[PDB]
Amino acid sequence: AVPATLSWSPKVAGVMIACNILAIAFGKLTIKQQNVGTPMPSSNFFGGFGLGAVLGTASFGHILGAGVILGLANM
Amino acid sequence: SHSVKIYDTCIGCTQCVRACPLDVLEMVPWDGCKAAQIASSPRTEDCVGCKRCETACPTDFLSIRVYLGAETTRSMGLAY
Amino acid sequence: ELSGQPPKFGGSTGGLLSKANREEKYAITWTSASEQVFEMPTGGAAIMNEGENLLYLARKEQCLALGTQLRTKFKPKIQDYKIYRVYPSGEVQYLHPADGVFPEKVNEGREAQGTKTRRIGQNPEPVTIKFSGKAPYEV
Amino acid sequence: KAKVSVDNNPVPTSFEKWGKPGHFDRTLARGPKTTTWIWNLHANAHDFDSQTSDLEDVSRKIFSAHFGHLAVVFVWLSGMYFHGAKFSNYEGWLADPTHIKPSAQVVWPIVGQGILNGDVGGGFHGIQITSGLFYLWRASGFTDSYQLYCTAIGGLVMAALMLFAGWFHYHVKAPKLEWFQNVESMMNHHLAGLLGLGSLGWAGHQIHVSMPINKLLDAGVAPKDIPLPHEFILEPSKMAELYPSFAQGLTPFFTLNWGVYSDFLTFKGGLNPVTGGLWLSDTAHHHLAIAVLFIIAGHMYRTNWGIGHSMKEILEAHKGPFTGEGHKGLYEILTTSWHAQLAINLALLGSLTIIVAQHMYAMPPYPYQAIDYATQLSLFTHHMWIGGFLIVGAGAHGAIFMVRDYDPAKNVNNLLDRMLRHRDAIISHLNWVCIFLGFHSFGLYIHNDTMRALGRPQDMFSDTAIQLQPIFAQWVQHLHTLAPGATAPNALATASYAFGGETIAVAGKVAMMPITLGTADFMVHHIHAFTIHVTALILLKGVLYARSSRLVPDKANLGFRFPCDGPGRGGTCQVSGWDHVFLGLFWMYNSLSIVIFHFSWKMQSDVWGTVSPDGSVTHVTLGNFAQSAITINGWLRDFLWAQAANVINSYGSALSAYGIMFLAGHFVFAFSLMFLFSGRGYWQELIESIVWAHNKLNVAPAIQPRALSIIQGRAVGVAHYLLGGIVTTWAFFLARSLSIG
Amino acid sequence: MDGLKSFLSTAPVMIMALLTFTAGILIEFNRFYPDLLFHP
Amino acid sequence: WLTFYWHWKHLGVWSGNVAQFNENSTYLMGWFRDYLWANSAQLINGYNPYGVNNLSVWAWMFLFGHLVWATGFMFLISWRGYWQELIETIVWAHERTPLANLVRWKDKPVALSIVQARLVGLAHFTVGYVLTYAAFLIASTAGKFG
Amino acid sequence: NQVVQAYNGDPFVGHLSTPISDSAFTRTFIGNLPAYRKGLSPILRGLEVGMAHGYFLIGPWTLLGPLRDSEYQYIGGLIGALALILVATAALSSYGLVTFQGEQGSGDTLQTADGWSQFAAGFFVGGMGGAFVAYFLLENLSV
Amino acid sequence: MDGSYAASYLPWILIPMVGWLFPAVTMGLLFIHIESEGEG
Ligand code: CLA
Ligand code: CLA
Ligand code: CLA
Ligand code: CLA
Ligand code: CLA
Ligand SMILES: CCCCCCCCCCCCCCCC(=O)OC[C@H](COP(=O)(O)OC[C@@H](O)CO)OC(=O)CCCCCCCCCCCCCCC
Repeated sequence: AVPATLSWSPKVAGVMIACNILAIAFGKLTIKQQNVGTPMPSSNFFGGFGLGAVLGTASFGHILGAGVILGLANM
Repeated sequence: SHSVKIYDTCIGCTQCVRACPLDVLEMVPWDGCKAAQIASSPRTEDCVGCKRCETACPTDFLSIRVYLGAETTRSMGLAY
Repeated sequence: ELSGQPPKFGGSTGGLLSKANREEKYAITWTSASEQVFEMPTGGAAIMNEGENLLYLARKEQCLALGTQLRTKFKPKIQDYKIYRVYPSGEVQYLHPADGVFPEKVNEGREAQGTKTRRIGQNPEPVTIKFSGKAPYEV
Repeated sequence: KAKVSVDNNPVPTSFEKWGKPGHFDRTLARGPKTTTWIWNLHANAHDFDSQTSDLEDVSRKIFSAHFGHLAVVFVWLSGMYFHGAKFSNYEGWLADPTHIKPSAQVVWPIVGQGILNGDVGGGFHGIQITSGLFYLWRASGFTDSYQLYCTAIGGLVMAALMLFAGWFHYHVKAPKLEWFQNVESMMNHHLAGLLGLGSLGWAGHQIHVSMPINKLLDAGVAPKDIPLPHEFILEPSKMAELYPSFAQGLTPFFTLNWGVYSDFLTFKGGLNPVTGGLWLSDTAHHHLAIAVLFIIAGHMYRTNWGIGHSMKEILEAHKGPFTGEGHKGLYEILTTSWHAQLAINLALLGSLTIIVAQHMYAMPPYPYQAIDYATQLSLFTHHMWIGGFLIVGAGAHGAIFMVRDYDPAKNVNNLLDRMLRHRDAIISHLNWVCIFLGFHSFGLYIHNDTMRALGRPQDMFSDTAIQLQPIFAQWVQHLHTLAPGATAPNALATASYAFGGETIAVAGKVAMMPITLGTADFMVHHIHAFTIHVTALILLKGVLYARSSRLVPDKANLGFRFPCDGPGRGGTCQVSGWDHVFLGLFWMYNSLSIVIFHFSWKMQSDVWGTVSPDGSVTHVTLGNFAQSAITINGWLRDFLWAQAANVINSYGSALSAYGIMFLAGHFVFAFSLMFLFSGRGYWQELIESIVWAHNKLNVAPAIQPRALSIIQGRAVGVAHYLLGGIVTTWAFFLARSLSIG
Repeated sequence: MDGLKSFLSTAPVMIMALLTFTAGILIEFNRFYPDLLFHP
Repeated sequence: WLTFYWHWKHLGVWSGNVAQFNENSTYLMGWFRDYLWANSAQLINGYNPYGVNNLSVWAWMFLFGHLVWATGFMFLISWRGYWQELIETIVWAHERTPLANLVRWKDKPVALSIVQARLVGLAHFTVGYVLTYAAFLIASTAGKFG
Repeated sequence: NQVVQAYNGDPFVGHLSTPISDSAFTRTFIGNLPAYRKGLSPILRGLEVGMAHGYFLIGPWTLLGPLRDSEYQYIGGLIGALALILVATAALSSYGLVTFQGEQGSGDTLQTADGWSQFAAGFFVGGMGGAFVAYFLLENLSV
Repeated sequence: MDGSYAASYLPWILIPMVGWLFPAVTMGLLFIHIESEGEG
């Protein structure tokens, strides 16, 4: 009775990509300092983010995607 | 209360006076030492007997001694 | 009478007790040049008012410890603090300094008390004064 | 491109100061005049705060000394590995773990101590070891002595590395104070790069090395035929045939199809039937999850890119109505005073060590650890004593901080000020609860003792009489027994069989069985509560009243370590915080002694024993705990006198070294009483007479001998006392546990 | 160096060196001639 | 020391087993095992989970002495200032408690003086010493021969 | 919402105003107790106090005493309660005898020699009454 | 709690007085005397 996980499928990619987008949207409204440290080459496409902010929100996106995918695969 | 006695070997170094936390000791002019001052104990009714004055005396043995006698509220250091 | 605004303090459980209202208490007054913070001898820290400050304590040792702290722990040295004893009947007895001059320095006019005219090795033997109500140092 | 900021060559490397002892202290620098100068020298050495007023220099000294202690620990570990490689029967024990006693110390026969080299099985003579290194090594995938030798060599190399690191990072390139104060970056690196990375590396070791070797070992494969660990890496088919999921490679990992790895990453729970230890797959998933959690946690504090919370902001934002300023001002305290950090870390580490000792025995991780009763008892007692000492040290260094580094100006109406402002209520309520616990716990024992002595067993506090059933503990045990069913559905069995379930037995001995709780367990647990609350009372009174009190209003001006304030005020002996620590050491000793005694007797009486092929379990002491541990006479007769036979009758055998030590323990204790019961004036007068004697013959020493100071006398008394008592208990426990099969 | 020489000559190093020498003498003598209860 | 020597020698004499004392009295472990551990078997069994015999009072007094002896250590080791401060806290607690301020002490409670503490600790110590040895001696001799 | 301050607005008094030491409910409940009630004579105060302090003393000996499993359980509890009340009355009388030998004022009628004597007598009577009524409730038949 | 000696009823009344009555009586008398502020 091991919990059931999913083999890689386009649905998994879409789900966690939605998670990434929502994580970025949430991070833009919550991070106190968003333009400190090493910056992007062209911040216009990143909404005034530095490298740290982009990496943090992307890591948060992968984390939320992993959690959501595993939870959905369980049920 | 306790009895604080000062003998004639005092040299007027004031260490006993400064070490007293309850302000029992004092300095009064004298003529037996270079400093021309000797310690005095005019307020022995406030002394508790912590022996800091004896601890601070630099002379051989002590020019100041504290003999613990009748215990009062002030001597016993009671705040209640 | 005693005049002064109490320092800004939140209070504590280490303050006075029934002895102050039944036996006696003590008071200390001092003029602070500027408002600052000082350690309560009963615990904690209290902000003292600019100008004249008045404070009640339970023992003379606590008042003198506070006075030493005032004299030694602030760059503008506080030298004008006065310590009185407050009786329940309302009588105020002025204690420290005795004559306006600190006891650490010699001042003309004081009378020598408790001074013996002999070395400590010249005290009489107990057997010579036994059955009397005295002690070798007392004679 | 870093926050690194160091000073180059601040302290030259020279040997002159080696020849001038006491160089650090101005008081001891000018030279000795009395013998006290010696005792001060060894006492104020590693107190860097008093030597200099520079925080940066103190921090640099602390960093270097910490490197030194790391080097010492590395030397100790490498020595353990070397002595287990050369002078041990680990290779012999590995083939037959259930018939050969572990042994790694061998004695030279010189004056008859060769009798200590008793037979440990398999034709090997040596001292049986209870440190449990053999089980750790087997669980670590050790099969050959050469591997242990290589580990010892690596440990020596790393110890040399740490020594050189200390020398470089102090005498050559010393970090600046601002570098030391990057607490956010320090926590980031230590939470992620140390705990998370270390746990991930250990999980990798366990999966890629420990699992195949232990799977082969438990399956009956001879230790000499098991492939070397690197063979599994070099030949992945060997790993795949042991675990089929390894045939799928790392593809299921990055695709989040983690269930593929279910065969070797399980949630079994319970214990391995073959060895009696935990499943290695459970530990693998455990350490992997721990690594993931710690690596996630290590990114919390913002360091250099503005992403992450700031500790000062969190501290200053949590403040409520009852606290006024709340946690404001603590950040400056903990970033400028080493003593506060030392206190907090010591308390947490001591509690963690007690947790370790409490959690190892109930679920033994290492193979065959449960089947070796001596190893269980030794490990539990050892780490318990370590934890107790660390907690007492926390209570000490907290008072040290309060005396020295506390500044009232920056702590106005914060949490510390309101500590100092309602401390009297705290101490009074704590004193009341201590007295109440002492009465309603120890008076129960005394009442039972009197009822039994009066021939009234029906009036006792016993399971056959008035009963004090720990209903809450029994209920939580029942809840944890039902956890594998529905509350933790993906668990095969319980976390530990101590809560309940089946009796796991290895060979002919019980590895772990349910531990029921009755009236005796209730009474002993509440006795533990009473002792712990009393020790907390002593240490907390020491910390809170360190600055001053009603009796002494300027205690902080005297310092942390002063003997008294004189016979005034009726007598002011032992008012410093140091004396509070000295008093709390005894109470910690008493509490830990009761704890280890309870553990030992309960384990012997209701847990350990032997299993017959019929399935019946015969315990070591035939289950006399439930009926004897309710009276003090029961503890005296059925525990001390009864179980001391194996140590008193140890003469003429290999266990004789214990019996000797047992008597040794009974000696120093008594010796300590000649420091604790007396004072230094009498000894000073006696030394005066002896000095006259040595003066008569013109042999008087230039260094004038003086009797020990009051603080030093108390310290010597408590030290020799604890040494004697702990040595007594250690000898008793070892001689008892090495004789109950 | 001079400092190393001075450090080696401090009291603890001297007393422990003398104790080690004496202990070695006694242990070796008892290795070669044990059970010496009296002069025969 | 004196009484232990006398008692062990005479136990050997009375039982006729002088050999036990003669062999085992030359090393301290024999004193520990053949005298203390051996002769305590019946004393501690004065009252038992299974019953009570006539030595019960002696076992109870044996434990009583082992307790008073330890109690003396509290006065012998811990000194005045700690208890004085604790009494300060207790005085504050009593004075601040409602329904208890109606009752006040006639004499201000203070901690025992230094010399008084030494005397009290020595008294508890000596009483425990005497009671413990008397109980052990009487119980051992009564069980063996009485 | 600084609900915790000094006792009676006096920071130099060793006490603090806390939600249980100076709350309005606390003062209202305490002041209405028989000891602290307004206008009550010491005899009536002692009677009222002894009522409860003797009523609640029937319990422990009844449920745990040596006769707790006997036909005489409640009688034993009653006897123990009565003896303890007698000892308490003796202690109260001694305290009143030794505490008010100085001045005999009138600031508090309870804190006086005559007032304390009346209080102790009322306490004795109330303790007897409370113990007896508790026994009457608890005892079955035996009438 | 009976005995076969002559006048077995005596300890039934004597022991309580020595146990409760006499101790309490002297206890209170001494307590009153030591706090008697009549003189000095
Ligand atoms: C809609 C999306 C979704 C869905 C359907 C699920 C569904 C599920 N998740 Mg899940 N998850 C999600 C999103 C989702 N998750 C996200 C976004 C994350 C990232 C944060 C996670 C992270 C996550 C973890 C880490 C775990 C799950 C688990 C589970 C499963 C069991 C949870 C449960 O109720 O049992 C548990 C029910 C309980 C009552 C247990 C709660 C009691 C705990 C142990 C107390 C812990 C106290 C703790 C120390 C306090 C915190 C301290 C400090 C932070 C203040 C369940 C199928 C669990 C699993 O794998 O189950 C097999 C599991 O371990 N999820
Ligand atoms: C990943 C980064 C990292 C790691 C692993 C550590 C680890 C440690 N730090 Mg630390 N530290 C770091 C970053 C790190 N620090 C940063 C960035 C700062 C500046 C803010 C500090 C500032 C600092 C101070 C001020 C102090 C420490 C101390 C310590 C030690 C505490 C003792 C201990 O845990 O025992 C466990 C011991 C071990 C696990 C032994 C490890 C031996 C070496 C040093 C580990 C090297 C591993 C390295 C990653 C290469 C191995 C990888 C691979 C080849 C296997 C510990 C070794 C204390 C100390 O003095 O120790 C020296 C101390 O007081 N740290
Ligand atoms: C990580 C642990 C740690 C660290 C770094 C420190 C650091 C420090 N402590 Mg601290 N302490 C600790 C744990 C720790 N302590 C614990 C656990 C306790 C409780 C026992 C204490 C109790 C304590 C006190 C009471 C005092 C300090 C003091 C000090 C300061 C240096 C003075 C000193 O002790 O050196 C000198 C060290 C010694 C003289 C120790 C040598 C003698 C030991 C006791 C012998 C031990 C015998 C051994 C266990 C067995 C040998 C058997 C034999 C037969 C061979 C320094 C800040 C002192 C201080 O105030 O400085 C500010 C001080 O007075 N500490
Ligand atoms: C066996 C020896 C012994 C005993 C019994 C005690 C007892 C006590 N110590 Mg103690 N102590 C001892 C040795 C001992 N100490 C030693 C050696 C040291 C040196 C380190 C200390 C250091 C020490 C400190 C530093 C502290 C204590 C504290 C306490 C008290 C804790 C409250 C308590 O236990 O409940 C009440 C007492 C008991 C349960 C003891 C048994 C009483 C019996 C069961 C009752 C008798 C029944 C009845 C009254 C008899 C009627 C007959 C009539 C004639 C009276 C208690 C009075 C603490 C304290 O002040 O209290 C919080 C405290 O802070 N002790
Ligand atoms: C000092 C001598 C002494 C001692 C220790 C005892 C001891 C005892 N007697 Mg006893 N007795 C004694 C002399 C003594 N007797 C004499 C001389 C008489 C003849 C009048 C009696 C007549 C007597 C009776 C009739 C009874 C006892 C009983 C008892 C037992 C109960 C406790 C008790 O004494 O109270 C009760 C007994 C008395 C109050 C008798 C009066 C004591 C004598 C007359 C005065 C002794 C004063 C003493 C020297 C004061 C010392 C001061 C010191 C504390 C500083 C106890 C074993 C009772 C018993 O057997 O219970 C089992 C019992 O019923 N005794
Ligand atoms: C569960 C097992 C059985 C245990 C039952 C015992 C319960 C007895 C007491 C109830 C617990 C109440 C905690 C509320 C306390 C709480 O909620 O604090 C809240 C309050 C602070 O509230 P604020 O919102 O102002 O807090 C701001 C915070 O962010 C910190 O600044 O703290 C105080 O009022 C401190 C006063 C506590 C003084 C009483 C301390 C009691 C000490 C004894 C504790 C006994 C239980 C010990 C066993 C663990």
